[PDB]
Amino acid sequence: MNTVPFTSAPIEVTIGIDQYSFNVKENQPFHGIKDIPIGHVHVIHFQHADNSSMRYGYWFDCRMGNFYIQYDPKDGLYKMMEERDGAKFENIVHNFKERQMMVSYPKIDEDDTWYNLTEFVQMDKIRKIVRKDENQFSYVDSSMTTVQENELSDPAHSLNYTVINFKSREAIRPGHEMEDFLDKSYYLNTVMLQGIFKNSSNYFGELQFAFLNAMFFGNYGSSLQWHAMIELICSSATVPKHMLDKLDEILYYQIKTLPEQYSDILLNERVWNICLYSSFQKNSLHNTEKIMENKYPELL
Amino acid sequence: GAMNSSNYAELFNNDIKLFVDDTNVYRVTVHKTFEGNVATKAINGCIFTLNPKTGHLFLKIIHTSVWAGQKRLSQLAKWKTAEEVSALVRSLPKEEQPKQIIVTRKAMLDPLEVHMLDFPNIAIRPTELRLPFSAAMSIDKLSDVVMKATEPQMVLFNIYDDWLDRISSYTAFSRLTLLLRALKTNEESAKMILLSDPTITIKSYHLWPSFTDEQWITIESQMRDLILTEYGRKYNV
Ligand SMILES: C[C@H](CC(=O)O)S(=O)(=O)c1ccc(Cl)cc1
Ligand SMILES: C[C@H](CC(=O)O)S(=O)(=O)c1ccc(Cl)cc1
Repeated sequence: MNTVPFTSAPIEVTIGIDQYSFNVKENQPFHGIKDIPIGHVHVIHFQHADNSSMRYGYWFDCRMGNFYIQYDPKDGLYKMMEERDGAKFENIVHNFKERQMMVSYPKIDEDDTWYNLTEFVQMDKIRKIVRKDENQFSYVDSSMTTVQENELSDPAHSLNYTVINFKSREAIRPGHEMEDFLDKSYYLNTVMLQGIFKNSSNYFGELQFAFLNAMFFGNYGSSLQWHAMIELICSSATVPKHMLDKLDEILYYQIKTLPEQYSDILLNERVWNICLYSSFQKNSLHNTEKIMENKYPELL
Repeated sequence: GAMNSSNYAELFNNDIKLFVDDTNVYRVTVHKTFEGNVATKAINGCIFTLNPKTGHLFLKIIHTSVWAGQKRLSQLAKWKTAEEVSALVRSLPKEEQPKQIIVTRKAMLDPLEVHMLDFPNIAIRPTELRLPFSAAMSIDKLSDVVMKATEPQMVLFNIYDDWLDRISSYTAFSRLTLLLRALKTNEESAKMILLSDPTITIKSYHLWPSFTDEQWITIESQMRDLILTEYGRKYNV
């Protein structure tokens, strides 16, 4: 297991760790999170009690360094840092653990939820979407725009998702206009999978990351990207059978985890009806269709 | 965007523009079969591509062979229209290329946009105007050229004859849409109005009779009266 200690908690804040969350009171003796399962990425996220503006947070992997949190009263936020003195870090943590000033990451042993949401998500691929090379961890917040959003504006602080545009020359081969516009298989299989992503695992990782950014930070740019990558698959007549099966699992766990009270803003009615009921893969998403129909029949 | 009376000169700004009507591209007759089923048979059609300012009409004839062995013909017809318009633009010298293409039906927007991706500065737009260009086939010399064609073929016309010598394009387009609306509403009566007087003839290089200014006023009155008559017959007014 691994640990993210906090120097202190000087402002009241709701802290999230993956899909879990808890409240810390102003100057309460909180010194971080322990028993974090090694082997997956994680995200620690914040929403200040006195200013719900700016959800923000940090994607990290405890195998790539020792990270702690410290409040910066100038920039007004909880910042992730890396401690390079390992023995110092171990000494600090043991003291906080001995004094039981840390919350335990609350993993139920029947529960595969976080594995199922992050199966294909890899810290090295996150750091190419979120460009801040001098850190081993990656900051994301509510307001960061995507490269595509900044085409339709500080490029250093953007989300470099792969741009998907069904009416672009990249999606449409000259001489195959009707064919490629009504059937996206060329764009999916040659341009995106063979060309840009190299394999389906990297495509699903970007997809999963887009969903998690949208749900944990209320990032509109991420929500757009998630839906675009789903629609690109569903709108293709020719998709490997292994991809369709795995996509049904991916979406099933995302719908299952979405807070019901946020469904109105996190699910695009148009895109989901097309994918489930009109598209080439209308019949290929049995588990996702069933949970969507039992949980969010209003959207349909 | 899409257009209105809130600019009655924005569709008419100063840019080369074309109106593209696809109604008459895919045309069929429906008939019973020997076994009592129903079958279609296609007939020749045409794309109506018109410049409002000059009156130049690029009539692309759609020969039935285009459809042989093809499926989902109503959908293909929109994509074939888009392809032929795109090929027309590419055939024109750059200074003759349009700055705006205006489709009479919204279903043509995506097919024409996708075909024209290589021309990002040409705006593709719809219109709220209800233009009667489907009645182009009621014009005898255009119907004749479409139905005699044995192969794909493009034919150029000036749909305003020599009118621009005497009137503005605003007035010529007005006259044209009133003539086509009347032919769409009561074809026989409209044609009776246009031909009745045999001392007024259609020049061999024209589509419409050689009316004087005063006769056109009279003819325009009779077209407004026919449209009103038919509105009355329709609604019992
Ligand atoms: C779409 C509206 C926001 C916007 O247009 O930026 S919203 O508030 O419903 C929304 C906000 C965040 C997300 Cl993750 C999805 C939707
Ligand atoms: C019948 C009228 C003209 C006429 O009666 O002389 S109209 O309905 O065609 C018309 C409609 C829109 C415009 Cl931009 C111009 C004329």
